[PDB]
Amino acid sequence: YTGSAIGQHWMYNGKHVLIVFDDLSKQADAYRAISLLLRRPPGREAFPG
Amino acid sequence: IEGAIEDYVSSFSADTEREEIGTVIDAGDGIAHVEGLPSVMTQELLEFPGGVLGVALNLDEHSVGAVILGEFEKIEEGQQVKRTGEVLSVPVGDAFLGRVVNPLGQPIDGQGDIAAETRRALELQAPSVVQRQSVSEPLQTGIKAIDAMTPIGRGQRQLIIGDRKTGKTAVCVDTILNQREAWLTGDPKQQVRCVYVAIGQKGTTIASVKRALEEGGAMEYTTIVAAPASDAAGFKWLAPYTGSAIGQHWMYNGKHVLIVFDDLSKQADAYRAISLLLRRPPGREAFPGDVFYLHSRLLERCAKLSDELGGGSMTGLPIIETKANDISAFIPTNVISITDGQCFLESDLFNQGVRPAINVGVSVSRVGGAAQIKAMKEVAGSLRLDLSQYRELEAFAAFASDLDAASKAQLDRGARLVELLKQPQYSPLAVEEQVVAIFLGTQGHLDSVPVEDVQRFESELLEHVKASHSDIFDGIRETKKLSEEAEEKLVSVINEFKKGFQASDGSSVVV
Amino acid sequence: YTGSAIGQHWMYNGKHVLIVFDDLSKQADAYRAISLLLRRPPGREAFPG
Amino acid sequence: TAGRVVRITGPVVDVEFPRGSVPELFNALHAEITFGALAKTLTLEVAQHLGDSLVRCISMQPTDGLVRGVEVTDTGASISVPVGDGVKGHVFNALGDCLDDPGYGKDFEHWSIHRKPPAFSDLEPRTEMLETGLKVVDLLTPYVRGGKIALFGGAGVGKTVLIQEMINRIARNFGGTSVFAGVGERTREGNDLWVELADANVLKDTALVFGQMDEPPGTRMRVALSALTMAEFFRDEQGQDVLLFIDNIFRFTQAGSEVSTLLGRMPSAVGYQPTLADEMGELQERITSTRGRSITSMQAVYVPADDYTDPAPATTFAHLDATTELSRAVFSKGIFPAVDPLASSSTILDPAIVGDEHYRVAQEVIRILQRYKDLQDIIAILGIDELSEEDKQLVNRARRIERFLSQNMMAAEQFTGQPGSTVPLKETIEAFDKLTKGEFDHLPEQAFFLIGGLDDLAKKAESLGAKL
Amino acid sequence: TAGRVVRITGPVVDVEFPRGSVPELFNALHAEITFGALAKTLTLEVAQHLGDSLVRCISMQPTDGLVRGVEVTDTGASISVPVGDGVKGHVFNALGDCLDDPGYGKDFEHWSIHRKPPAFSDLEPRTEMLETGLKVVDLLTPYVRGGKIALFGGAGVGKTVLIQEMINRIARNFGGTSVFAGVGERTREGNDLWVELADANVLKDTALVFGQMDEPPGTRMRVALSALTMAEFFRDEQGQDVLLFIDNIFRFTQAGSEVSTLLGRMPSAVGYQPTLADEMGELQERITSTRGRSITSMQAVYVPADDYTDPAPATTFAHLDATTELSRAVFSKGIFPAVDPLASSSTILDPAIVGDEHYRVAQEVIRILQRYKDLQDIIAILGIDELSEEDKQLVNRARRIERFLSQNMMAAEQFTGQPGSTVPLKETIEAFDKLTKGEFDHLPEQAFFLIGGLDDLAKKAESL
Amino acid sequence: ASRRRAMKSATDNADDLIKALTLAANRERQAQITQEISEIVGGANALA
Ligand SMILES: Nc1ncnc2c1ncn2[C@@H]1O[C@H](COP(=O)(O)OP(=O)(O)OP(=O)(O)O)[C@@H](O)[C@H]1O
Ligand SMILES: Nc1ncnc2c1ncn2[C@@H]1O[C@H](COP(=O)(O)OP(=O)(O)O)[C@@H](O)[C@H]1O
Ligand SMILES: Nc1ncnc2c1ncn2[C@@H]1O[C@H](COP(=O)(O)OP(=O)(O)O)[C@@H](O)[C@H]1O
Ligand SMILES: [Mg+2]
Ligand SMILES: [Mg+2]
Repeated sequence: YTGSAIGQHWMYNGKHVLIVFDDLSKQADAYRAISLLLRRPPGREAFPG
Repeated sequence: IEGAIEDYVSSFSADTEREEIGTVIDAGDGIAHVEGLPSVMTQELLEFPGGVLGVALNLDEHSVGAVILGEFEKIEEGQQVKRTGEVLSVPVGDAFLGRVVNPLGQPIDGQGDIAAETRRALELQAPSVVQRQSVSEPLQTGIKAIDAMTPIGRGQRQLIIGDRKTGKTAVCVDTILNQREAWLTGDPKQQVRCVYVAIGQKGTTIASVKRALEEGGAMEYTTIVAAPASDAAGFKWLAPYTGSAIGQHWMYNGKHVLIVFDDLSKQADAYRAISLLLRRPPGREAFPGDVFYLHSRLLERCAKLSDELGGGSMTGLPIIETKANDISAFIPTNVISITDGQCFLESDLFNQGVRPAINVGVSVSRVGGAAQIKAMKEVAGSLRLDLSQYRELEAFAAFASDLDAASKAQLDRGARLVELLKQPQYSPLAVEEQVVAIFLGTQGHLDSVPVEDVQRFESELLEHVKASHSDIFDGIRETKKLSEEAEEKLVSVINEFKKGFQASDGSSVVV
Repeated sequence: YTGSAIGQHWMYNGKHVLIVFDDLSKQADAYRAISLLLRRPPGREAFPG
Repeated sequence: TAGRVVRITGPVVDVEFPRGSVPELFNALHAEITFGALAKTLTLEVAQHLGDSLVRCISMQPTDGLVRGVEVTDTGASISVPVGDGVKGHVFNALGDCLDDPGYGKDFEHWSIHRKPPAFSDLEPRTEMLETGLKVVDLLTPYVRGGKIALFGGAGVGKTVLIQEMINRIARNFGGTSVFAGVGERTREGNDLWVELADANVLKDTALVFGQMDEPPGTRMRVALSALTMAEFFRDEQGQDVLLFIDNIFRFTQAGSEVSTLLGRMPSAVGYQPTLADEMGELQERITSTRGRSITSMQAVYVPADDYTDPAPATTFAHLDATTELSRAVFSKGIFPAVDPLASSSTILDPAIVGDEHYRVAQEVIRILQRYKDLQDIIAILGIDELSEEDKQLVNRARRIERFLSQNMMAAEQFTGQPGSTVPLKETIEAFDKLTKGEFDHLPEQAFFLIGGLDDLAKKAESLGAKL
Repeated sequence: TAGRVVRITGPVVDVEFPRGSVPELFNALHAEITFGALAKTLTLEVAQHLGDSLVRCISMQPTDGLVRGVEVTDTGASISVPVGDGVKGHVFNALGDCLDDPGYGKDFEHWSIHRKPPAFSDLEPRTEMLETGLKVVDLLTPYVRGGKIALFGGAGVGKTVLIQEMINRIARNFGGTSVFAGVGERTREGNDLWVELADANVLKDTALVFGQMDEPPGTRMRVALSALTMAEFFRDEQGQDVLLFIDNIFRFTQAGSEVSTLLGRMPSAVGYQPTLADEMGELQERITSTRGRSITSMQAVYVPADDYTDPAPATTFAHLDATTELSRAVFSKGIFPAVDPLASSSTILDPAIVGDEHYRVAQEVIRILQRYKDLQDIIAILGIDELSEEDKQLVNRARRIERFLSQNMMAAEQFTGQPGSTVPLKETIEAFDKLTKGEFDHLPEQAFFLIGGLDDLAKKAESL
Repeated sequence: ASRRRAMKSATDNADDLIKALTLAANRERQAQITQEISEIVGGANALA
């Protein structure tokens, strides 16, 4: 999201941006960790809804 | 029609009575928790404002968990809930023939009221182990594959299990249609009253099924209990029990009933939804610990009663939809365990032109020959071994030169028989016609016929006999056996017809 | 563990001990049963971590 | 009389009201986010009554910036959307707001998006072919006018290309109204469809309702209901034929399951909500034609992970009249549309409706393809030389048939750079009858790839050095 | 001192008792459903002590129509079934109630269905063979006296006739009795079995205990223990050798799983109850030989998904001593009992248990039959002409052997008027030794159908 | 003769392959049931 916001600032000012996420599976794992630590009810593979 | 409403208003009246009440303490997703009602029974029918109905399933010291049977969006915290002092029950009588009703027995076809002979609770116990007698009367589905390989008797529970679009509803509708001649006979010992329970089907599918039954004149003796996809989980869960209650009212009065459940997997899903919403412990596939009990208590009410109780019977035709032909799934496993036999329908057979797509290799009927007439028993004796040997030998189809005479003959006979068991949709065959066709197949009278012609030949010959030699069918029907003289006459008729017949390729079929 | 303790008493007094556990698969099943009845979250093949 | 926010957890908000002011289920409530960057008005749909005057609601917009204790107002009614001929030619969101012309339609008649389905007595089965011009669809999955059509398939198999193709083929000359519901799909695809409809001049007759995959779960839950409400108005009030395009209906179920555990419901099998079948049944049963009133609906159904046994597509299957099932395996062969002819089905593919010749040719094609599927593994291991002569002939025929079921679609010109084609049904039947008889066995199978009728086949065979 | 219902959730009922009156675990309690349509006396089995004087119980009957606060009476003991010779010839449910004659046996001695296995000292260290008298069973798959036999077979394979045959042999040869336990019994099939046993005139030697398909999981879980308790009384008190039939044991396992799920316990691997091994062991360890008397058990086993590694069959086979598979192929040949000599097996077919002569003869028979089975496909496809001369000789010998494994059974008399035979074990061993050696290959095949020992073989050969 | 021997060998190899694949499939089926139950009960416990 930080990278997306930095790119969006340029995007909304007529620039062309290329953003690479290496890699989103790690972000999903981190978000699952956060949700489980908050005791949010898990779903498939323990991922949040 | 103003007189219609005038009659109700002039007849309408209410009287105050000491009533036990509760209050909705919460509500969500079709469930409502209501405090109070200290004397409410388990499964008691409760009434919420605006004529909304619920069933008390979950009783604890704090509140009552109630499944709302419809219009749940009208439920609101603080609303007054009244108990009825009655468990779920439905009206029953002869007036339900030809009607479409919801799981409460209320007509949904827009044809007016239904005159109920009486009322029957949905949870009345099944006939005991001493109130029954052996299943010994055929229930003719009119489908050659079933009537020959997995015969169904009256009081049996024959599961129809298969993947989607394999012809399960087609088979059940063909059975119901086949009951038409028995109905026209007028004799209650031969008549079969039909109940078709539709669970979780879209309303237009139910309308199509009703249209098909109308075409064949089956709605004169058929009742439809419909719980379409838009219905509450309560109706989907209860519909099989409503149909069973109507069937039981007929069964206990000496009648014979055929009940189709299309399909019990959707009922299991509805019950699982209810149980999960009530926070009951989930097990395998999230089903509650009593889903097997659900289906088993439903299907043990299909029985053949003893003569002390009128000798009536109810035959069950539950339908199960498997996924990827996995019959070891939880609900298929349970229902297979419960029932007396199974008809396995397969997509691969269907796409091969084998219709109905019954896998005769795995399809079984534990009742077996006891549910067949003597003639069918004679002609169908060799079919099992013939087809098993054919499936053994089919790997050698292109190598008939390499096969000894016996094996090549077995392969040809197997192909002929596989073509023989094929049947068009909506075309039930009378038992005598089935006997004659199986006789053709198993007596070597199709050997001289090309494989691709067998079907037509069969059909044409059956039309020939019925037109000119109907005495054979008479004999078979009245005596329920194929006499020696009738067999000789049938052989002569077959040979003369073969003389008259012409193959698609043009070659003669004589000798 | 009872067998191991009986054997260890001898092992620590200079003796040589041979202990046979017939079989540890059934001990693992029993411990899994105990853990599940304690509502301990299961892992692979429903066995406790 | 106003409530206040008690708990905020993602898209689910608990609201406490004074005794006797608790809103009815599915009522629309309003809350204010005043933080400048994200200032907005949240619409919350009452999902549950929790007791003690608390209601659990699903937010239609992201709840970031929401504060505990803020006033919550009850509109006294469900979410309602504008209805009437005015909605044609305009783009809306699930809440009824016009996107191309903000403020438009505020004065129209408004209908609640929650509605009971038609009474069972008003339902009449529909049996009438809807010719499309696609060989495979017309031969093996004939579509029903006024019936329910679905396009099943996993991600990226051609569901949306086929939806756009069917828009081109059906809505381009439709005499009634079209409603397109974009349920939880890409915003780029929505913009492309809007531009394409404007260019084709079909927009004037089409109402677009968009809830994208970036919307919170509530919007993806309710956008289908909004579009369906517009369609229901056109069916029941205007009394004209309606085309309803939904893409993707699975997103409704997915959004429902996204909030199921936050709503307090114990999960069902495969992670879905316990109420999957019931919610799907209500929504789908609203999408029907009634006696004398036609809704030809076409739904794209996403199959999670290509698993056709997944509870969502498996539950959806029961609601359809015709199902074109797209396969990843067919896709990876380059065959387009990637239809699995052995797995698709149509309720009107029987001799009574489509006719003896159509049914015969379809059954023969299916039998040949099934036999080829059976022989695939043998050909892969032991080679084709070990097959019997008739099996070799059948394999050649089946390969030509599977290639010929491929077609160059107009909506695919952006990908193949090749203009599309339209094949009349009679030509399709004749061509596949010739194929099943082996009348084209002398042509290279490459001649059958991505063409139209027999004229295109002759041209391509000439280009490859053959001749029929 | 009576309790009251506090919570009802399907078959699970919570009951509150005063402080000093909390029933012990597994005690039987009686509540009343008074609603006219569904009126009944409800049996609850205490499953857990929840604390605060609350007990969680499993209803043995459907709870439909039950009300909160109704009185619950503690009976002071667990489910107790009637015992004695009087239970022979009658049908009981899992609670001991007589079904063919309600109220019958209510005055008999009653035994709790929860009993321990024989003490470690009381067990017999030596496994003993149960000489049934059937040639195939005695030779190829000998049964262990006090052991467990798995039975596999579809429909129309003589499974019921085999059960009747075993009832006959245990009643006549050993002077014993039989208890049939129908776990998850189909009501139609239970009625069929009752009528058939009455017609065979073997019902007098059998006690039937049915826990039917349409009962809550508790009765299906406890019916096996009830039947086992009747058998245990016959063994320990009457000093008889008992034969206990269980059909289906897998349904006992599945009912245990259902009860465990109903009580909120977390499922173990593949969704079975966490204590699956413990429950199966508690059931099976009670079937054994103690103090010169034995309970032998023949158990129908269902294998889920045909997966023998599935936890249910995996646990059941930890206790099975022999396996008997009934084959459609053998039955179609007219060979009765339709035992599959190749698929069937016994754990005590070892020289250390049955001796070297028996082992050698059985191994030779198995070898010959396996070779014949290998040649079966050639015979079917290319015919017997392509076979070698040694192959033809072996085929003839194997056909005669496989037909001499058939026998005229006691239960088959009512079908074929001829009475049954009881071949001594040594006679069978020597006869099959001679057959394998090739001392009867000249005799016609038909002479080997449904006969006893060598004397009957000679007589039937003379008659041809 | 060598073709007969080779096809016998290939049939036995296919037998072994089918056995191993069926064992693997049964293991996967059991694991899937266990994992589904794990997710269901994990969600249920989280709700409790
Ligand atoms: N004997 C038959 N001959 C030809 N077509 C048949 C036959 N039986 C069924 N069909 C066709 O097969 C298709 C599937 O039939 P049907 O809907 O009865 O099956 P199903 O398994 O109940 O399906 P679903 O999963 O949709 O409920 C329909 O087109 C039906 O017309
Ligand atoms: N008829 C076709 N011809 C060529 N390529 C196609 C065709 N249909 C789909 N594709 C390719 O497959 C992709 C997936 O199609 P689309 O329908 O957008 O995805 P989904 O099936 O997930 O909705 C397209 O973007 C296109 O590149
Ligand atoms: N020894 C035998 N002699 C004559 N008939 C037999 C014999 N064994 C079995 N049968 C026949 O085979 C059928 C087997 O059916 P049943 O006894 O119910 O066993 P299953 O449960 O395996 O079908 C019976 O109907 C019986 O007539
Ligand atoms: Mg159907
Ligand atoms: Mg798409």
